[PDB]
Amino acid sequence: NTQELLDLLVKCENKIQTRIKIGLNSKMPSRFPPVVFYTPKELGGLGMLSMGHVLI
Amino acid sequence: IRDVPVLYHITGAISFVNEIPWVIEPVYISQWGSMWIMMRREKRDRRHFKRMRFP
Amino acid sequence: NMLNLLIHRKNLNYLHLDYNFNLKPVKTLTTKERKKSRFGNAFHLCREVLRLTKLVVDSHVQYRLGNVDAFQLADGLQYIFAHVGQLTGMYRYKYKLMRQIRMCKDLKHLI
Amino acid sequence: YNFMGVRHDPNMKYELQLANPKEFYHEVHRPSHFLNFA
Amino acid sequence: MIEVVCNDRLGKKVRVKCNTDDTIGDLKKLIAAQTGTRWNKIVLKKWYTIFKDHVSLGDYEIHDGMNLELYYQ
Amino acid sequence: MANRTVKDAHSIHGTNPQYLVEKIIRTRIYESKYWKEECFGLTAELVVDKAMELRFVGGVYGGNIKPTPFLCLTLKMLQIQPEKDIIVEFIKNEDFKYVRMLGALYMRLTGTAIDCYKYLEPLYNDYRKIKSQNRNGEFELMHVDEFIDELLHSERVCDIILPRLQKRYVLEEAEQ
Amino acid sequence: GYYCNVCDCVVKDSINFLDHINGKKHQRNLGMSMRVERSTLDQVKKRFEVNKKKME
Amino acid sequence: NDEEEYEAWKVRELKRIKRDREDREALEKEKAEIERMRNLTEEERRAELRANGKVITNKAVKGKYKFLQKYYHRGAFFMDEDEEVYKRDFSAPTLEDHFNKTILPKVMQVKNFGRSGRTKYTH
Amino acid sequence: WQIPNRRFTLWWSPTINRANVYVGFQVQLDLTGIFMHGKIPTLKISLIQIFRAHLWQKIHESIVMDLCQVFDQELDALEIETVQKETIHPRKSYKMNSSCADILLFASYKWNVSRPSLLADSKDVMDSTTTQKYWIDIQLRWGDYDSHDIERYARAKFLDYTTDNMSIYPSPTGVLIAIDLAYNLHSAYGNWFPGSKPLIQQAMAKIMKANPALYVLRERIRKGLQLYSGELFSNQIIWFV
RNA sequence: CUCCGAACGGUAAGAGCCUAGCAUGUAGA
Repeated sequence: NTQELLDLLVKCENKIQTRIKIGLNSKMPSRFPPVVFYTPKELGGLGMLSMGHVLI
Repeated sequence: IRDVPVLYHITGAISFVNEIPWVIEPVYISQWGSMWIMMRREKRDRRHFKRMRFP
Repeated sequence: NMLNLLIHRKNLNYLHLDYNFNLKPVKTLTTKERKKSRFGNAFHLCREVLRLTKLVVDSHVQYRLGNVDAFQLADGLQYIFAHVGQLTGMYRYKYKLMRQIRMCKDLKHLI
Repeated sequence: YNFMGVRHDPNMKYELQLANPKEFYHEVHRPSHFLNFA
Repeated sequence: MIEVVCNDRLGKKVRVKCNTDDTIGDLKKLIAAQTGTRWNKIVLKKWYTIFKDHVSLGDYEIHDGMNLELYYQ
Repeated sequence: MANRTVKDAHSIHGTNPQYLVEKIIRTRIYESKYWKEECFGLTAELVVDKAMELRFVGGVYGGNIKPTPFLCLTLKMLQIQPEKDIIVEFIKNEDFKYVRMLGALYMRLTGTAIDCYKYLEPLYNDYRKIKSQNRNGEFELMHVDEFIDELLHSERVCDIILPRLQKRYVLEEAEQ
Repeated sequence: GYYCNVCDCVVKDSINFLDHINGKKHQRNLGMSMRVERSTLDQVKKRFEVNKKKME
Repeated sequence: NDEEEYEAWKVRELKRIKRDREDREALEKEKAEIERMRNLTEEERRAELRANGKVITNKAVKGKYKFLQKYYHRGAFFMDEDEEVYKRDFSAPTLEDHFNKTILPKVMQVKNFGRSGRTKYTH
Repeated sequence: WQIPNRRFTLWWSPTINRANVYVGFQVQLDLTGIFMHGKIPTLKISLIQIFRAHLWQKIHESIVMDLCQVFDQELDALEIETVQKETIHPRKSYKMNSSCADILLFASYKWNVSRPSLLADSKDVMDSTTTQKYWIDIQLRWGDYDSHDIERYARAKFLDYTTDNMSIYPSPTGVLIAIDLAYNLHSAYGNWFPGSKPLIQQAMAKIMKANPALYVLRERIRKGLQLYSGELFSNQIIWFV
């Protein structure tokens, strides 16, 4: 219920996703497709616990 | 069309137009406004479905 | 003549500048050839400014030739400003030209 | 029907009769070999 | 409609939205409207594979955001 | 070889003599089998034999733009730059329609507008048909009169740019 | 591929062999690249006469 | 087809003569149309004579950007040919406009470390 | 079950390698060819180490000879002539433009060529020219998450390379069998022949299973992703009875 | 509701052979 805290975590989760992307490539993808970031661990993905809206 | 001065080097690889254009007050006002009135009433008259080419 | 002299003066026979002030590659070859090509923000900016210039001048040329009248030079100067936004010489050169373009589009909206 | 494999189907129905069958290399058994004439 | 980008190796990058059943011919006509050259003088490829004009987009499987090669014959 | 065929003979109207067509079309025509066979050796009678050999009208075809033999003969004639008498004899020869079309294209390309009109005025009376190649490479049927009227009109043909001087009324008011 | 017996070199393409023909030291012994036009009239006259004679 | 060939040649020559005469008469007709428009604006009818419509080459089919649909311009480089590919009503979501952009937390213009612009077109 | 970044890279390389996900793409890597849209540097070195040697060219050759041997199992019944395994360029499968077909089919006498058709539909149309030849042209293509429709890609590539000049080909007909090694699919869609659809259907089945090239590829991928479950001349050894 | 972005960070690494568009304008005897 603290809206500034809700907004800070959203941009930071996108920031960590950006750091993973700029690690994966070097040229800052136009749209890193959201599956291989936000998908679950045991089925061979990165398992971000994403506390922010992002449409697939 | 009128004309202009021109300053050409003998190399002729450049030609600046030397006449720093020097119109008058109400003269240029009434000129471009005359074009405004004739332009609007020109659109009033013709059905002129035309423009220039892109290139 | 000026920019084509610069282009052929850099020992690069791969590109042929359009006389309507474009630039297009010829052989569909780049990578190594592109790596001595894709450069010179000054050349792209100067080609842009001359492109807007030559669009204006050739517009008045075909005006005083064959379809000048009153429609062509007026509408062409107007869409030449709106196309200084949309067609030619875009923001790839310098920063603030988007601000002058947006002021141009707004002035067009008023008029 | 070895020389004409396109007319053979597993779901095709056919009747039988009491007569002697022709050879494999017979002219009635191979219409494609006799029709190759330009 | 799908948006494509036709960036070149000389600062020539254009963005055009076109529909799905549309062919490469009308798409080259729309690029010609965009970047100020003739439509028959546009050759757009995928690194040595030249996209022929008559075949539609869904056969080449071009999707929204994909980059082409813009060249001139 | 491919640079220039004449050391110092003449010049073009407003460009280089070897650069009358576009540079992309010149680079595409610089690599071909018939173009290499012509650049290995080319004379006036050899150009006449090459014009009498092939009867086709067209430019580049397909995605991989390859030049037509008529375009290769036109490029070799523009590079070699023959005299006006040989071009007038090729335009006046009605035996070979392809050689007459090549001479008409050479006279409309490098010639003056008055000479182009004086050479295209007998060209409008030729009702003989000729083979034409489309942009996709398919063969198309056309006539010599339609190609002469297209060459006497504004430049809309592929790999060709030859503007006129004025209208017919303005040219008639200026001279004959 | 292509073979040049004058230079005894192996050309991998046709343009390499056609180039090795003339435009090289072999051409320098063959008269280099110099070729002129043949007259004006007589070449076109005899060419049109021979072409019309061989045609019909 | 010598007779048909001569007939077609005569047809083409007649068409060319008609085209030249039509260019001359088209200059004359531009003059006459200017004169007729002037006379009509003078004494045709006070808001009682239109005799025309709103003839425009390219269709003006438009829509409405949902919340932040980009100003996708069609490009003013070819507008007189009146081709069918142009009239297609570009008011659709291209890549990112498919979303609603209303349920989002506060606002998301562009998350690419480049929001130098600061506006929403409200003031 | 620098190392683990590479495993993530390959196990999602089919979604992390695409023009849509990197806008300005043009590269063909090497050997067969990979749409490496970027640097994607770890994925690049790994995919070269995945396609270890001349393995792709061998895959094309093994698929071609297997299709020929499957045809050599009904050639007489299909009224062919003989094995028309054509000659090709040395590195010929490493290109993306042309298709000079490996397996022509010199028919015995006047086969009847059908229309353009896909190898899934049944409403064939055998009402056309009486072709002396249909050609079999292989094409292999590493797909993506937005290139994974081999059938549409195949109909496109066949009608394109047929229509354009661009290329030599066989006579009048080249039925282009094409299998996408990424999503293991099978496709051919153009001028089908007289009655060859059942042949090519069972052929694509018998080729996709068990062909030693495809097995070597699947095993190389599994062990990389680490996720387990003239008689005097040499090389001419024969027998003399 | 109409604020439209451009480039670098990106294509390897070389082996033997083959072909090209250019540039200077000299004192000397």
